[PDB]
Formats: sequence, C-alpha cells, structure tokens
Amino acid sequence: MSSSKRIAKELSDLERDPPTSSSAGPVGDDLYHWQASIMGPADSPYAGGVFFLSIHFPTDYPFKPPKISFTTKIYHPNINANGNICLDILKDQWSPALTLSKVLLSISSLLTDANPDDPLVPEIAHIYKTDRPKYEATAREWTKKYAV
Amino acid sequence: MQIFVKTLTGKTITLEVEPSDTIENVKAKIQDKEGIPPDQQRLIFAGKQLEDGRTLSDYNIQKESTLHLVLRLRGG
Amino acid sequence: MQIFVKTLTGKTITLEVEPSDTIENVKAKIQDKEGIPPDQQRLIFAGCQLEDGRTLSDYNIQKESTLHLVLRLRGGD
Amino acid sequence: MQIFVKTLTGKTITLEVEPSDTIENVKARIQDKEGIPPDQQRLIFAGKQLEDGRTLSDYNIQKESTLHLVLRLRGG
Amino acid sequence: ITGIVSNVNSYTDFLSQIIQRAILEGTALDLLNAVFPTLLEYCNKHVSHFDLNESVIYNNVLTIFELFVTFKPIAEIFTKIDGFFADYSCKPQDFERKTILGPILSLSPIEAAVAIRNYGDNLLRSKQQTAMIHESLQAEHKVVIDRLFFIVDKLVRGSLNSRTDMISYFAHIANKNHLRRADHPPFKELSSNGFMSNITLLLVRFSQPFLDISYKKIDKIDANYFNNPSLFIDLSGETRLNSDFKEADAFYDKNRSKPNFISDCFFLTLTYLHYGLGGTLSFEEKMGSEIKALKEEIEKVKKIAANHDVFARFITAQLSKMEKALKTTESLRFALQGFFAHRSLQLEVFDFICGASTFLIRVVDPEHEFPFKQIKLFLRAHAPVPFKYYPEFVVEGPVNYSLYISKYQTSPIFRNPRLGSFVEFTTMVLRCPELVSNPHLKGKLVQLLSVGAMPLTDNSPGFMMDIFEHDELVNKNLLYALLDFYVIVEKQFYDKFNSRYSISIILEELYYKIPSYKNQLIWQSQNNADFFVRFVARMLNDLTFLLDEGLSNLAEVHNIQNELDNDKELQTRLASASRQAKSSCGLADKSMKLFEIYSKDIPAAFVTPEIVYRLASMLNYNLESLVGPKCGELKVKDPQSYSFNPKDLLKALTTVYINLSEQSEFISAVAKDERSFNRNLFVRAVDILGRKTGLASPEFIEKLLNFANKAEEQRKADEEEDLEYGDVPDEFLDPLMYTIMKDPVILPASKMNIDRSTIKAHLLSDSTDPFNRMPLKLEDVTPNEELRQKILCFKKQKKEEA
Repeated sequence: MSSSKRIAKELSDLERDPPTSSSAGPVGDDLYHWQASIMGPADSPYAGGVFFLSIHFPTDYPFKPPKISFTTKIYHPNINANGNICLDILKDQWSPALTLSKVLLSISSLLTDANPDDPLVPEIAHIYKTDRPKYEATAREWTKKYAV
Repeated sequence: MQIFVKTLTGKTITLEVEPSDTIENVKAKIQDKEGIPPDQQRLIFAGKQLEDGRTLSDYNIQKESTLHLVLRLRGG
Repeated sequence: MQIFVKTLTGKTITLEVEPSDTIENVKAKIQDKEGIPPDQQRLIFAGCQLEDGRTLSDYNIQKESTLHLVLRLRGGD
Repeated sequence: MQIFVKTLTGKTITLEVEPSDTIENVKARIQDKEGIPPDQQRLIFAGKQLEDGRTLSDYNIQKESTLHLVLRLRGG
Repeated sequence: ITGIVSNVNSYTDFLSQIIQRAILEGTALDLLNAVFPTLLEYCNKHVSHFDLNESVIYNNVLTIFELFVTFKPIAEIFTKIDGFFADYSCKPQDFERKTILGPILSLSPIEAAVAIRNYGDNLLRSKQQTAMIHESLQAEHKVVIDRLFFIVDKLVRGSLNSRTDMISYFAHIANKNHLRRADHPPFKELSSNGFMSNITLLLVRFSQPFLDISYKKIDKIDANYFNNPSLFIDLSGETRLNSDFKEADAFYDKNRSKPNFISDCFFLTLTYLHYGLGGTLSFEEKMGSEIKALKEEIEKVKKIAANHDVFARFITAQLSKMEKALKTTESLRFALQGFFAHRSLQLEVFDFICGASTFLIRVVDPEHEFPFKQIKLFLRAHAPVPFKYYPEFVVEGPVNYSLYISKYQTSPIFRNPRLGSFVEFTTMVLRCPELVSNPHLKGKLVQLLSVGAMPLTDNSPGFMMDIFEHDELVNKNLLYALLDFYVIVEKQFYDKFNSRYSISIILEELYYKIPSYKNQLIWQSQNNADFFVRFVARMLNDLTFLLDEGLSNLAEVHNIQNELDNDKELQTRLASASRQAKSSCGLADKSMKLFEIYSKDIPAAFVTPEIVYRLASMLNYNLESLVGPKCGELKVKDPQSYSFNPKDLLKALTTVYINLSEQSEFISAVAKDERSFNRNLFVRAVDILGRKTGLASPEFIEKLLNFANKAEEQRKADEEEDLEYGDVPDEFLDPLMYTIMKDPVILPASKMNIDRSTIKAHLLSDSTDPFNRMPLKLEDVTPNEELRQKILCFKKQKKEEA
C-alpha cells in the first residue's frame, strides 16, 4: 500500500533514463537500502573523483525524506567524516513530489557551489573563506587518496 | 515594475522592480518593509530555486508575477 | 525568552536569553555558574556545533529549547 | 547625617544624607560611589519597598539606621 | 589559655565566677573579645589541624562554649565578638578558619585526615569489618552534633538581635558557595563538606517542633514569603519554578509585610539541603570514576624503567604522591557512605522532606487546608501565583537527595510511614503541567518513582507499592499523569528515551500488582479513547528504530574495540556507544513487554484503522532483524550487560501476534505489509524457539503456525487481485502513491487529483500543498466524484474477464 510501488516507480524511470554523470540502484534485492554513484563536476577539484552513497529509505519514505550518507572520504566542508550531508532539501524543505534523481542533481550541485554558511566542518569553512589555493589543493589531494 | 511576492500565512506585499535588477535588488526592496536578511531571501517559483546572486534578467518574472517569500531556517 | 542547557553529568541549568545575544554572550553566562572558561565550552544543537561569531538569531527559533554541553578539555593523551 | 546601607552580598557603606532628600538623589549617591544605576537599585527600610519622590522624614528614618539594597534582578 | 584548654574540667568552676564577675559589672563583652580570638589563635597555629582525631582537644573546646552559652545575659550579646561575622571580601574556603563559629562547626568524620586515620591502614576490609569502623565514629559524631545544637539554640533564644544574626551568618556562607552544585567545582576554593553538612543538620533540628506529625503548626511558616523580596537568601540567578525574571520582577513591583524567623529558618534549610549535601552527594558519586581514572594513570607508569637521573627521580616521586592521592580518595569514598548509612541521622533528613512536602501541597491548595482536607486535582498564565514564583531548589534539592540515597539497603526512606506526603506532591506535579514547565526537572521526579517501584531481589513489591495502593489522592490520577507525561517528553535528543525508560517500569508494575489501575486502564481505553490512542501511537513510533539503533551501536562498539585490537576519545565514545545501545536494548524490551500485557486484555483498542497499518509494519521489520542474520551475526560479549537478549524479546514479539490473532483486520494488515512479510520468517522463529528449550510451548508454536498459514493464504489471494490488474492507465494513479485512488479528491491549489487518505497523511505532517507550496487544509479539498465513476467503470472492465 504505502511504500513499495512508489519506490519501484522511481527505480524504473532511472532504468528508463539513466543520469549522465551519476548512477544509482539498490544494494541487491533489498529495496530499502540503495547505492548511488556519481562523478565530480569538471569545474571543481572534485573532478576525477567517483563517490558512492549509503542510502536508507525510511518506512514512511514518500512522506519523510530519506537518510543518505557518503562512503568515500572527501575534503568537503558540508560533509563530515560520517558522510552526513548538510543539505537543505534533506530536511524541512522536503516535498513528497521530489524524485531521488532530482535529489542526486542537488548533491553534485552542492559539490559545484559549496554553500559555506552551513559549516558542517568549521575548519574547512575557514579555509574556503580565506585561501582557495589551500582548499582546491587538498580536495584533489584527497581525491588521489580516496576517490580514485 | 509592479511584481508580486507572497508569504506563508497569506500576506503579500507590493513594490517596484526593473528588468535590469538583480534578485538581491528584489531583496533590496524586501527589507525596506519587513527588515529581512538577503541570506534569507528564499524564492520558491514553481518547484525550483531562484538563485540570489543572479540578476532579474534570467528568471522570467513577468508583469505582476507572484513570488513566494518563505523565511529560511538554514544551518545543519 | 529562556532556554535549557544540559550537561553530561545529568545536570540541567536554565538560562534566560535574548535572540540578539551572541554565542559568546551565552558562554559568558554559563561561565559564571559553572566555573568553566568559554574556550573549553563546546555546544551542540541538532548535531551542529555553533560558531563563536553567531548569535541566537541564527539557529532554529523556538523558546524552551535545549542545548547540550560537550566538554572539550585543554589537554589530552 | 550618616546612614548605613547593607547589601545582599553584605557590603556595608556609609552615606551623608539629609531628611528631606529625594530617594533617587539618595540612589544617585549610591551610584556616586558604586556606579549602580538607579532604576536597577531597590531600597528597603523597615521591611518596606520605598518610593523615589518621597523623603526620609516621610518614611521616619532616624540617622544611622540600616538600609537594605536589593539589586533588582537583571536578565540574561 | 593553653592550660585552660588542657585542663578544662579543673578551671570550669574557677573561671565561672570570673565570667559572672563581668555580668554584674557590664564589662562582659571586653574579655569575650579577648578569649575567643585567642581561642581562634590557639586552634589555628598551636595546633596544625584542630580536628576530630584529637579526642582530648576538641572535647575540651566544646565544653568551653557550654560554659558560656548557658548564661542568658551573654547569649543575647554573643554576636558582637570581633570576627564573629565574616569579611565582605572573604574567601569561601576561609570561613572555617577565621570565624568564632568556624572550626567547631567543621568537626565532622568526613574530613580527609580522619579518613586517613580510620581507613588507610587497610584498603580491603570486609563488609563486616567496614561497619565497626563507622559506629566507632558515628556514635561519637552524635556527641558532636547534639552539643552544637545546644549551643546554637541558646543563640537563637538569646535575644531578638541574635536570632537575626545567625540567619545573617548563614546567608553569607550559602551565597558564597553556589558553585558546589557545579560539575567540577573548585574544591580548594569552596567550603568543605564537613562544614556544610553539619550546618545542614542543625536547621533540620530547628524544624522538628513545627514539623510535627500533627501538622497544625504548618501555618507558622508564611506561604507569602517570596512575594516580598528576600533580605537573606540571594535569589538573583536562582531559577523560579514557572516564571521568568521580568514577570517576577513585576510581581515584586505588583503587590509592592514583616520578616518572621519561622519562615526565615525554613527556606534557608532547603538551601543547605541543595547547596550543601546536594553537592556533597554528587561529590561522592563520581569517586567510582575518579578512582577508576586514577588507577589507569598509575598502571601506565609502572611499566616504565627509571634510569635517567633527572627523570628517574621524577617518575619515582610521580607515583608516590599519587599513592597518597589514591590513599586520599579511597579513604573518602568509604567515609561518606557510612555517613550516608548512619540511618539515625538520615531519618531526620527524610522526615524533613515529607514534612516540607506537606508544606508545599498546602501552598498549591487554593484553600490552603491541605494538611486537613485533601486537594482537588498558557501553563504559566494559569499557574497558581505563590507557587509559580518559588525557586526550583525547593524541588531539586529533595529529589537529588532522594535519587541518591536509595542505593543503600539501609534506606531511611524504607519502612517510613511518613513517606506518602512526598508522593502526593510528586503526583500533583506530574498531574497539572501548570506547576512546573521545566521537563528536565520532571524527569528526575519520574526517575525517582521507578526507583521506589522497583521489585527487590526477593521479588517483593517496592517500598512505594503500599503507598501506591493506600493513598486516595494518588490512585485517582497517577495513571492519567504518566500516560500524559509519556507523550510530552518528545520536547540527537538522546535523553527523551531515558525518561520513557523510567515510565515504562512504573506502567508495568502497576499493571501487575494493583488491579484497580488495570480497571482504570481499560476504562481509559473505552471511555477516554482519544487520549489513550496517542499513548499507543507514541510508544509504537519510537520502537520502529530503537532496534535499529541497537544494531548500529553494538557493531560500533566492536569497531572501536577492534581498533584497539591493533585515542581515548573513542574510548570516551565507547561509553557513549555503550549506554545508548543499553538504552536501545533496554527500552525496546520495556516497550515490547507493554504490548504483550495490553493486547492480552484490550485487543479492541489496537485494531483501530489508524494503528493497524502502522503496527503490522513495526512488528514485521522488528521480526526480521531478530531471526535474520543481523542480530545473529552480531555476537555481543556478555549480552546480559546490555540486556541484548533477543531470544527473550522474541517470545514477547510472537505473543503480540497471538494476542491479536483473533482479529481479521490484524490478519489483513500483516499480509499487506510487503516491506517485511514472508512465511519463512515465523518458520525460522520456530527452530530459534526450538533452541531455547521450554521457552515456547508446542501449542504456542502451533497457534503461531496457524497464524502464518492464515496470513499466507490471505496474501496469495491479495496478489490474486494484483495479477488481474496489470497494464494501468496513468491518469488513474495517485501522483504521490502511484496506485489507484479509492477516494480521488481535487487539490484546490495545484489542481491535481489525490486520494483523501494520501493528502491526509501529508496534512497530518504539514498544512501546505506538496506540488506548488501553497497553504492547504483538509477543509480546502474538493472530492472528484466524476473520476471515481470511471474508477468504478474501469475496475468493472477487468472484472468482465475476471
């Protein structure tokens, strides 16, 4: 009734139209734990990096935004060591009309622009507001560490 | 330019604009009545964001088009 | 308004605040009734550590809210 | 004439006064040596809250009596 | 002077007339200014530590005051001694050394050097060997206490000036020492516990006349004590119960009235309750961890060889000062317990509390006749006035003392018939939320009631169960309060479940032993229905992820542990992963056990349409974690530590199905929960219960296998409906559910079609439209009868081939 056919429909349309620099799907035959996979934008030091996502839908998913975290360790201010994502539409800006593909559009968009005024890490936000040569270096540095 | 913008509880206000304004120049005539920060300038126009750092000449607001000002609760 | 601060020893103090007051201004009150300098006083609200430059005009308006007091100490091993 | 004023913290101060003095002028003398603003100050004699425009002879205050100052409760 | 102290029993007649010499001459205060400072001189410098060990010496000094304090013309003027009161700029640790009253109040067995004298000679004496150390000192302690009370009473009854002075003397001590309640107080800067505990006892013994068990002298204490500003207790910064500063400062201004020693001495006692013993009890409780931290520091250093001559003597002497420091703390933890176990002192303290509890209910009483007639039981504006303006240490003080002292088997709370006055107060707080708006204060009240309602080791009813039965105030309204207070404590947030762990114990015990509450229950299910469903929906909703958090942290315990199977902040988080999983593995059992007992007797409550979809989801997903690989591969070391006993938890979980098994709706619900339904799940749970021998009956299994078979024939018929409806027109699909709308209603804002039930769950979360962010209410809708006629038509079209 409540949950399953909503999830399977959004799965089906990504199987119809796959995202270009992204890809997502379930972890095996467990419908309520998926796996996403993205590539970084070319106008970023996040380029060249591939990132995997730990995904957990809740039991009231079409009416609660999901719990989704990163797997790869990244030099990013809006991402902690847990891979928690300080993103707006993952919270009270949620609408049930939102598709996970459109959610994944917002994720690389945060990797594109990097809104610093929600400092999930304090130190990286200070580096980004002071020295772009320090920030853009270490992101490609930890890309070669982790996101290869 | 007479354009429209509406709040959560039903309140809407009236103000002027220009075709060569910016989205914070929309906001520049938003804190002149309420006194709200331009970091909280939040526009929900048909399911997508209207970004603040852009100009007005990209976001297809026509004569007396209605915008949607909700205050932000950003952070974490 | 007034808000709550809960320490990790199961102690609860209250503190009347103004939304104009800074996080530093909050730390200076809790300084006097806990004997702790504000450098050691780390705060958590909704998981996110607050910023010294910020105020209570910045994080999630409601009265009767409750902070947590994570005690970072100066010294380790 | 001199009088004695006692605090909640127990500070004991002397004060040269006159029986016809207004109480805010007395509180000005408290602010004169201790800087505490008069709207904050609140004085008790004989277990009674006082009034600013009155005099000492209105409240029958004999010399070298004991006054009690309550700092009215400041906020956060 | 010195030989006067040494031979005090010989000079006691010779110096008696010389005291009497100056009484008739009126020159009495002159030599009084000469004796007691020189007496303060002789105790401070000629003896390095005037203490309780020098059994010759302090027994001399007590009699010296007894030589004076009998004389009525002297005790009326005793307060005029040089150095009687303290300095305005006095350090709070320096009361008890520069005061005439200073040292003799500090005679107490809980001093460090006395604990060095009487514990450090052997650290592992037995539990029987422990007790004889105490009563050697505890009976000697009563000699100290009772002789001081003889002194201070004649100071009070000496004059009208002098009883004012002792109130002034105590107020300057308490206000310098609000930091005793801090988490890590400056103990070298505050007053000692021996100085604070002794004075705490004396004000209680002043209360004994007008705290009699007849309770007719209760109107001697003014309930109007706080409307007027306090001249003695510094209320500045002291948090009021249900008022902020600005209303209270107006409430001093409004209503603009004499002081009275009766009311003065009473509220001062609660200050020395809270800021005295209340920090002292928190001081003892940390020494379980203060010793535990200290042993690991020394254990690291003892593996180090010492060669480098500058650094070898350092590391050698580094341990030796910590040796005495370990000798310090281990002496003190053994010292404070017997002080807290000396029940003859501990009775008077708890006698003061319930008597003061009788006072507080009289205040809440609008007729103020509580001690005779029983009380009849937004929140700030409707609050009673006097009460809402009282401070919070009148409640926090007693309940800290009550939560702490119940760890002792020698509990003075236990077998006290006067106890029930407190629980009348405690019920009344949790009944009307207008009294205290603070929930964290109310958490320690409801944490206390579980401690009073724990079954003992011999499974006897707890020491409030007789009080829970025989108190006509409590039995009317304790049930409605606890069910209400379970809801509110919603208001990450990892303490909101600590209070619900305390409620669910009390809900379980009252359902077992008191049948009237069970009768009151059921009637609340049948005739207070909209209230009780919110309690069920709340307790259901938490349990959906309590088991998930227990799976989350217990692996993360291993992940910290296997990291040390190769810094201390992970070990600091290892305790954080411990208790939060302990609360996860704990509360989930306590929640599940309440479903077992309620479904047994009120199953018709759980079969409402608003719960039956929710409940079958929660049961099935919790089931698969237990029987599946997740809890099975999670091999926890000593599972009785976390009480992670899913084998025990399963028996409850299966019984919930069996209790609900006579309801076709619950049968229809579980077959429609395809998120976690399978026939094989229960079949797995058979042989799991087939492992725990005798834990489940074969008929218990047979009823369960009857349930799963009826569930399985249902869902096959359910998908039989699904196979006859394949390809489907897109317009007949609910654009947030992607299923066929039963009741298609039209959105007014975005003009879209939606099911009634779909937007209802949206509007139960937010009153905004999901498609164009417009405001939206349930009354705004418009039902589309026209589209549902085509839904009626098209469903009959596939019936034409079905």
